[PDB]
Amino acid sequence: MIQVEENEHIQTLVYQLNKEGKSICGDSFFMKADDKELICAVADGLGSGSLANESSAAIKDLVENYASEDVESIIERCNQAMKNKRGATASILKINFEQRQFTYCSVGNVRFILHSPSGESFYPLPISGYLSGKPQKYKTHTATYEKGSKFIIHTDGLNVPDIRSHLKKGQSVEEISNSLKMYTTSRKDDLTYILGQLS
Ligand SMILES: [Mn+2]
Ligand SMILES: [Mn+2]
Repeated sequence: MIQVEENEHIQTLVYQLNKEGKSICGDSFFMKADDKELICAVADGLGSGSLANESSAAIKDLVENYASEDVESIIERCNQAMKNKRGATASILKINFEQRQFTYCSVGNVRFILHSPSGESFYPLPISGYLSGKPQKYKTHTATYEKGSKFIIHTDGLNVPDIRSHLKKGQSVEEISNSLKMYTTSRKDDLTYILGQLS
């Protein structure tokens, strides 16, 4: 699955492929870009298939409903929703286009990498564990981005230690997605990523 969108402020590409033998993806995502802001979330439900999806899809729906809240408030709602489910790992990203400011919060092995034209990257270590309904302390990062910055958020089905090289070399999200194709052909796990190129 590929979905491409653009507006004045961002061009995006979402890619998803199910684990081998599965009809429903255990990963979910939500994204909405308008004239003012981006909300982007990617979640990996524990395990795969329908029961993983029960968890990640609940997160998708909460992010859609509560998109206007801050990232820490949204992620805690997601955590609470995991109480009677398998649970999930997740990342939530909000971008204010006018301020060129992003805010990011995550739990578990969903990765975010932001690459700037200054050749400096933000690629925070994943936070351990998963959203299970149990109390969490959350880490939020807030920063300005340079015009032309690019990012990826990806589930652990995508294993790319040299991701920053791909972001730096590629001149568009389409090119970067094509350069990642080699990592999608195994279907060992659900695999989801969102690429963005910011104006
Ligand atoms: Mn999973
Ligand atoms: Mn996974």
